[PDB]
Amino acid sequence: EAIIRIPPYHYIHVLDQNSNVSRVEVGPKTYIRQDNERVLFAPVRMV
Amino acid sequence: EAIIRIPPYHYIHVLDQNSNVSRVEVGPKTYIRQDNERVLFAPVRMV
Repeated sequence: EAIIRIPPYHYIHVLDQNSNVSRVEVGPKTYIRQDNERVLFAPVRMV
Repeated sequence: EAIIRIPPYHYIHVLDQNSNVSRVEVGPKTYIRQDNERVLFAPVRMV
């Protein structure tokens, strides 16, 4: 799904394959993905 | 599709069914739709 969808103190790495500048998107928000913010992993808690 | 996708001098009516404030989204842009900007019609040219 083009919509990435984050719990509150969660964050995911977006693979900007225009630059592969993988950057943490500190949540939470309804971040929207073009294929320039490609998500890598899951909403796993990361205690 | 959640992504609405507009040619240059085109525009579509987004049905904000939180308010049904149908407003013209004068293009062009990769406008993204929550179900608060519900698209109504097609990318037909509208001469």
